[PDB]
Amino acid sequence: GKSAVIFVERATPATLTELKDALSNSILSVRDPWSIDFRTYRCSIKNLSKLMYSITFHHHGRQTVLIKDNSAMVTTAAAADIPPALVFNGSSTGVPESIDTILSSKLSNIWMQRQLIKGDAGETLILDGLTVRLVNLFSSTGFKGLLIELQADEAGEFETKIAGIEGHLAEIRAKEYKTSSDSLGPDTSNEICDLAYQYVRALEL
Amino acid sequence: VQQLSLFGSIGDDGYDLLISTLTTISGNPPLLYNSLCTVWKPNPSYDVEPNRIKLSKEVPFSYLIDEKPLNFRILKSFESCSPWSLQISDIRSVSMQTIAETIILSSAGKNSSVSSLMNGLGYVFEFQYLTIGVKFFMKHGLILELQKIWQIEEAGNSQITSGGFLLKAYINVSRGTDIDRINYTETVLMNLKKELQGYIELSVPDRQSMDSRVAHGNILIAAALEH
Repeated sequence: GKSAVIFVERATPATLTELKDALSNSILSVRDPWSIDFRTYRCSIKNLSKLMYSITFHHHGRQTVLIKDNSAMVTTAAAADIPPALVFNGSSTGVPESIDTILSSKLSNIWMQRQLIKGDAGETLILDGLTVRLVNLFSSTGFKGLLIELQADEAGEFETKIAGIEGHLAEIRAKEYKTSSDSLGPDTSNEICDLAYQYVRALEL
Repeated sequence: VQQLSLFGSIGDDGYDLLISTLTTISGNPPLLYNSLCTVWKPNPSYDVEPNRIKLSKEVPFSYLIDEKPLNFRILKSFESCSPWSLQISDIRSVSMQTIAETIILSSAGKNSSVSSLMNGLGYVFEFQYLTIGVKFFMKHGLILELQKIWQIEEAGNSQITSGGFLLKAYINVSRGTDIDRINYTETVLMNLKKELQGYIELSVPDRQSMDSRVAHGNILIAAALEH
């Protein structure tokens, strides 16, 4: 376990800056803005979970993880992620698109997008043995809360890293928040899948 | 992407000849490749009114050859999921097809097999085939695939192309490209067609073939079954 997502509902757009300030003395480095998209899909089929979640991470390109019934599938349309072997042999045209574009245009008879919440202009703070990303979450009706994503280099130091952040949360008066460091399958091999799953759990999508 | 293509076949006897000729026309060597494809369709039990999904990847050759050295001649002697290309295609002297694609990199959780992931989306396994061939890179994005195809069925495998090879010549262009460019693209294919006349007949599969149950809406399989 090397990651966790904390969602702060009782907050204002400013809580993000207050948290970054409280953390600033420990900032080793600041990286590039990032964003994220949380899509919720409802299945049209007449019974036989009809909800599927789709998390698109924007970090020097996009990756989308689909989460349904405690399972995840990682997909991409980003050039740097395509296995070169797949292109050479013709399995791939080498010109992919998002699984969400696919879902909405080819499978809309089965899956309907019903919600899309976003986090734009997220920030990335590099601390010692800890990466912390912050982004304000927005919905159709506006600001929804603060999202904090933690990734530790060493799993053995993780509990210590999460408690430290939680401490900074108490000092800025962010009293109520939900933490998720859950793993998809207690086999824990896929980080991006557990991370996405953690966003789902933290946001109670 | 938009794919324009032509198909034709030859008996085993003309393989060396076609290989040599393609090497001369393209100026390049024949590059060995293979692909394993699984086709999926919406679960009929769910009744949804057909966009088939095709999953495709390369397999290491050592899984298809037994046991000196590996080359084009070899064709004469005939728990995360892995990465897969996922495609959905839909439909004129050439074949024109629109392809929607995304790449699957891995999975995780209780039901992470590619098969469970597809059932999760409302799809069921329909058909599976394997292609082994050589490809040539030509000018203007033109790509040639000379191959043999096998349907992998529960009760045994069968080479659909027994007795010969299927040739696929195609060019992929951006969706929404000018009518003039589409025309230009079709032109390059017709030029290859003429240039190869006498060697092999390049054409588009009929509709009876394109619709037969045995083809599963798949153009390549339809073309292989045609001749």
